[PDB]
Amino acid sequence: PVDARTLQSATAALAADTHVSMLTNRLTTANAPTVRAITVLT
Amino acid sequence: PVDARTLQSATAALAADTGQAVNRAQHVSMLTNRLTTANAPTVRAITVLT
Amino acid sequence: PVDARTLQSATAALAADTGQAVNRAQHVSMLTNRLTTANAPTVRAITVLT
Amino acid sequence: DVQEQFEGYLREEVDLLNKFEDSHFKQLEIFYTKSQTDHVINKDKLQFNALPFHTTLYKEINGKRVRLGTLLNWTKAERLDTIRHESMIKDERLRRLIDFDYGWIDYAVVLQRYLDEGNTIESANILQFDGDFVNNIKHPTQKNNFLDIKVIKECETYILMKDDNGIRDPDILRAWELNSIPEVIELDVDGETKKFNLRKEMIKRIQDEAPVYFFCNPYRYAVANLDPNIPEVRLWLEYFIGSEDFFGFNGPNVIVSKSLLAAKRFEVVVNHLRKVAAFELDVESKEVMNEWIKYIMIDPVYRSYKNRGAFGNLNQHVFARTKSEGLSWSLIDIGTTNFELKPTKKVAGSYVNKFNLVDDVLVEESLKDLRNEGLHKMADVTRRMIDADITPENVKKGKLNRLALSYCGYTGSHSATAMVKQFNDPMFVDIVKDNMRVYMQEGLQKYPQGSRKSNRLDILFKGSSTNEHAVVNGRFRYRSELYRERDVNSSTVFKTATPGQYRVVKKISAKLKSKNANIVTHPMNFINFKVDDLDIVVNAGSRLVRGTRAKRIITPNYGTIYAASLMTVLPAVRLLSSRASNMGALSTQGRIALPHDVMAPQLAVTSSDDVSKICVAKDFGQFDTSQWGQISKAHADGVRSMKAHYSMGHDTLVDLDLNDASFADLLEVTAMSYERPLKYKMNGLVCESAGVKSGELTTQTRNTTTNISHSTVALDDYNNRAYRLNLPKLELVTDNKVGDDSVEVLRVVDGSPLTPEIAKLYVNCMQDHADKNHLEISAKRTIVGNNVAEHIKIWVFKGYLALDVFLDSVTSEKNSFSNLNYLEQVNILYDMAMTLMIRYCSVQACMTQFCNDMKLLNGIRAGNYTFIPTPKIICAYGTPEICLRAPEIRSFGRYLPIDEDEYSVLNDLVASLSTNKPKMDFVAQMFEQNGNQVHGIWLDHFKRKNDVNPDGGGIHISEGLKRLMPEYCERHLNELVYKTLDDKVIRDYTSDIIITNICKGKLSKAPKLAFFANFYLSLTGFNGVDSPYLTADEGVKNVHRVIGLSYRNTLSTSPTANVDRILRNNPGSAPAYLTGNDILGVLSDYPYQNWRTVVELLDITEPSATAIIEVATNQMHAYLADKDLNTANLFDNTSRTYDISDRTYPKFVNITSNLSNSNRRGFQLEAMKHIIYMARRGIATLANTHPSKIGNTVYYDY
Amino acid sequence: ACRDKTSANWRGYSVLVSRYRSLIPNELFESLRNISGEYNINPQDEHSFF
Amino acid sequence: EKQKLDKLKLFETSPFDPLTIKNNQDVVDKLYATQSSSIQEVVPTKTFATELQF
Amino acid sequence: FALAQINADDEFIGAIDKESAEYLDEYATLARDISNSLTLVKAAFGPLER
Repeated sequence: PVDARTLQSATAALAADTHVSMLTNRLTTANAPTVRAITVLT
Repeated sequence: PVDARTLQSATAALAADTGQAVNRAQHVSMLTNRLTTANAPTVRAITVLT
Repeated sequence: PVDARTLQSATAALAADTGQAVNRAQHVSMLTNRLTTANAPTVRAITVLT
Repeated sequence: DVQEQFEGYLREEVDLLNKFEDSHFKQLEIFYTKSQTDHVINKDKLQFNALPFHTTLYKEINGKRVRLGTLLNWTKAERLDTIRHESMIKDERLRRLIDFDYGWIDYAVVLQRYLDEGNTIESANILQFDGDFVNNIKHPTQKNNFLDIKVIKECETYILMKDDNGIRDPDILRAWELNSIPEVIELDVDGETKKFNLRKEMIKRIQDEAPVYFFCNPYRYAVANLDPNIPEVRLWLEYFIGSEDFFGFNGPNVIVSKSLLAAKRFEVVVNHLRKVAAFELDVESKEVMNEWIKYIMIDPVYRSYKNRGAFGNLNQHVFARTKSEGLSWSLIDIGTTNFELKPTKKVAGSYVNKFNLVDDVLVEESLKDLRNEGLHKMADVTRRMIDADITPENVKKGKLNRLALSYCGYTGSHSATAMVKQFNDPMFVDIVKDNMRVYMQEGLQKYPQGSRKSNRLDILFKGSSTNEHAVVNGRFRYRSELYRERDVNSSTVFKTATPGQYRVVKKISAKLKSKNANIVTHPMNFINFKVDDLDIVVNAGSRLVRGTRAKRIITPNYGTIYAASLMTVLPAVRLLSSRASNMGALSTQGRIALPHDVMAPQLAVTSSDDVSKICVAKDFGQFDTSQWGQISKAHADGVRSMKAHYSMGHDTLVDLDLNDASFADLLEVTAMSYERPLKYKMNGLVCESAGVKSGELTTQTRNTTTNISHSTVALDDYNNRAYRLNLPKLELVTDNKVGDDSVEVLRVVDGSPLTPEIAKLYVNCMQDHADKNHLEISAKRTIVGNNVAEHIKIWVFKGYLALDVFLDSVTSEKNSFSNLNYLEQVNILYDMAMTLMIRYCSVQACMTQFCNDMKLLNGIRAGNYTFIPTPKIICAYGTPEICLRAPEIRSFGRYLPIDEDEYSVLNDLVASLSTNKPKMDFVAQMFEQNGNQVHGIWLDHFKRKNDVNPDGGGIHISEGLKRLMPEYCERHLNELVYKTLDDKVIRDYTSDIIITNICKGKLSKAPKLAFFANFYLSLTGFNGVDSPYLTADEGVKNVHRVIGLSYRNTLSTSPTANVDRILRNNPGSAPAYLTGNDILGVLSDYPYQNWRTVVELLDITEPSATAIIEVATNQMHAYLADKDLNTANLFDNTSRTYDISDRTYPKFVNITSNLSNSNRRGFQLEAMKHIIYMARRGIATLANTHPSKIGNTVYYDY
Repeated sequence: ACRDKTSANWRGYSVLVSRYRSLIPNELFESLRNISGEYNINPQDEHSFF
Repeated sequence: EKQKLDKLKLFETSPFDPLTIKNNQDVVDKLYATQSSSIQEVVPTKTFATELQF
Repeated sequence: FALAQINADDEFIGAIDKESAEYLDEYATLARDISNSLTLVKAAFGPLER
């Protein structure tokens, strides 16, 4: 199952590395399984 | 939609490049005193139509 | 640790050389306006790292 | 011809002012007898005696006389027996009212006329004592493990806890007859304890639970407004004189006779009268308020506490299914800070597509409960309003239930009981830890001055609950020519050499408990920190709220912990509070005033053809228990995570010195304060908190972090469920998260319309992971819809706004109204009236209420004399200069065609009404009697550093500059301490000085006006957009239609706040004691040419100096305009809603002359005043600095 | 002023660099590179530090 | 009715307006008194300044 | 002087897309109205003399 903590930790790490609100807020993990389905098929 | 930027950032450069005095009267004051953004959307629509 | 010496003497020297005035808009005001020493220790560390 | 209309309107304003003053004098002619003499202030000579009981003080100027006011000499009280006396009172019922307290005498005789009209009232049944309460008293002790409750430790007071053999809601005080058991046995562990139930329940509960503090004298108000022929007044009288229910006021407290909560009935009935008069309710609303006043007269407070839940559940769904189209706004640019409300055409028929969850079963259950209570009509009207159309009458009928709840006033539960109730997932803790860490990192990056050891003292000074405070003891003496020979006693007032002059002394001994005075006097408590300070107790405060909401408990942190929080956590709070333009909505600052702007995304969503967008509102209650435990440790770990960036540190907590400790130690101590339970005490009860702890400057951050984590996990869970069973997914557009109240807009990804299945699934929250009770409570709390939403008492419906109603000025907490001077009281009344006008109140109703409030003000009382000044002081300079028909525009009274001599004398009168001499004398004598009070650390720290000659350039050093200059700082500092102390004697001395100066003929010379210009108007077109405030008055909506609405980005900032921001952002550049107000004043004294030299003598380093100079250069107009008026109590909400900024200046003001920026802006506001006055009537005008037709032949342009 | 300040205060910074350089080995001297870009200086800090 | 005519004619009898009068008065007020004696010996007096600017 | 950059929000893109559909419906409707009117003139009226 998708865990939202991994997304938050990745955003926090990259925010300190470099503002990043241009894309950080736009990141949503809603459609993860579908894209994973396409990746395996390709 | 457009971004919101205060005119003070651009007006500060204009004042510094010329000489602006709070007591003297110059031509730069005439240009700056009548700077209006109220009719920005109408002019923006005019620019596209042209 | 670092020493604590007021930069009023340096500012006065800079002000006198540029002839800075209260009632005008000069480029020296823009340099003078934003002399912030709050972030000094981090820049000090960066200098040593280089 | 617009100019002629404007002049005629001003002339009508003058006529209205004269009529209003005359009506005030005529009305005061009945409370005291007709004026007996006309005393000229200067021409006549009087020796302060032989003046009659009532006199009219006039002043003569330029062959004309003006009416200053009225003087009352209480020695010649015999005249008052002409109107009120015991001889006329004959009926046996009112004799007891006279004996209880003489203050009712006037009302008594008035009542007799009603009795001599032949109509007689009937006695009413008073509800008796219900015995089950005796089972609800619990006296905890160590033997029973304090009733097995963790928070309670060391309790020596009773607790009202729910029991099987006890009445429901035991804490709430009930109206009871006083002939109930004096002494009742208590079954403690020993079983021999005896409690005086009558004594406690009559003394403690009548003051802690139900305070009544009328703004004016309650007897005067009852005489003036409580007309016996009104049905409600008759009904209250049946409860008041019938059955002999008596009450009175002694000092600040209330004394009862036979029934508990007697004064609450008075409060309730006066609230009914005023609210009905103000709201202009329709006949159906009058009927339902008749029903409610009948239903709740039995128990003024408890019935409201019964129907809180039903009323809330019914009001949540008001206008849920509305067929009306309503307003329309564009959704363009909804995810940025620059969002604004703009009109946009919508196609009719979108009502069927909109949907709002109703939870009908709960609605019918609440309806049934309402019927059971007997509130049938209110239940019916609420049910109708659920599905009705949109109309001002309809929305008033909808909010009528909250109007009904607002009747009780200030009511709270038992203090100890309230304390005990309030005090008592790895993914979730990870998310909250991450959010706290990111907030801390951003805060430390933005404001890093806390870490440096040098800035710590300055930050501590600029930024309580400390155990030890200093005390000042002394005797304040002053000479009064105002008392009488009889009053002379050896204790207080002494007969002096002068035959008519006496010397009055007042013995004071008080502790400087304020934070600033304690900081200067005793800084070692704040600086030095021991580990044991995490275990000591600090006194708590209690704040009752208007309505029947739960009582608030304030738990300040200890001084050392406070200093640590200032050093470490304060940057995060400051960064959270700061939101600026050109930022995304889903940003750290964007996620977390003016109702329309703050609720703008919701206002646009609720009026839109697009149905994918949904509004979800969440309210979290009793989350302190959830705050206990894991997430508190998560916050502590998030704070600890920042210690890796600071080198010096210790493994464990140690005693530290604030200005020598490394930042790691301060972070660790803040973490310990966050996670460890803290002990608090009040009323002999001590409790421990491991949750939010209600610590100031920290509640908002923790609460919003927890709410953000909740929203994130809920959205992720809903997305997972929507994947499992095929349903369109959701995506968060914007959000607002204040305290525990959150509202977000979610957009369906595929654009499919919102479906009840979607709402149900989102509401279900953690399904199959938690118990069904969580699902039920989540269903009851939140709402999801497209038509109606709510947030911080703001109700949005189909592009329309609705504010709250629990706001008035008659009854106030802590009776502070009665302590302020005359002008402050006038300002408070004016401000409350203004904030009322923006919501549910028109100019007619609000102005009538304001005039009646003015007519009953106490007046300046000194010795045995009383001054009631003229009511025409409103238009005078110093008071908010207002025209009656346009009250929003402040400082507009100058332009009115008042006579020049009359206006001058009024200005001198109002200037003399306030003086600063008494405070200076008090401070000087305190200094001469008690000596220095500042610590040596603040003495040595505040020393001249810029290395500049104190003499300056030989320029004239004024008094203020000498006050604020470093070499004379010490004395100045002492003044601050003595300005902290507040006591009766300063205001009695001020009243005495006012009386003597007025009667002797000495009028203070009014200061000149900073800006004044006559602007001449011409016609022009409209610019604004229609007002979302549907309930507001017609004038405000017209102004919104003509000019527009304001926004927080475009809102102007006060110069003092800007200077404060500049000083705070650069610590160490300027001395910590310097405030923006003092620097602004001393700059305003000197010419600008020397301003730089001035900032050199105040020891201001360059980064602050240049910015302060720029702010003074560009923003002196704001300071000069409000220089003579104390605007501390003025929050002009209606004036702030208008869009007066640079966006509207070019379209309405035409100034061609070459002027400096400050003068230009001042004159632009001057023109805007005329523009707003004209636009209140729906006419858009353009102001110019020159008439169009000076001569009959000549005509001017540009 | 910037040249005057650097020509006076360089000796102290020279010693400070020497102390901290003694901690790192030669392999870390030859290998460590700035990649995250977290150590960036705003233009205000450059002219205020010197 | 004469007062309004007089106030209107005040606008045309002089080239100044109350805005400009206030602006000019904001420059010379308190200027002479604030400076030191030596500087006062080499600057115009307030009455002199008002005479020059008006 | 106060030119502001253009932000293409997702709502603005949707706004143009709705307008694109409306313009097509308007262009199709007007063409049919023009075509009907042209046919009516040929049969209803003839040439005008003096």
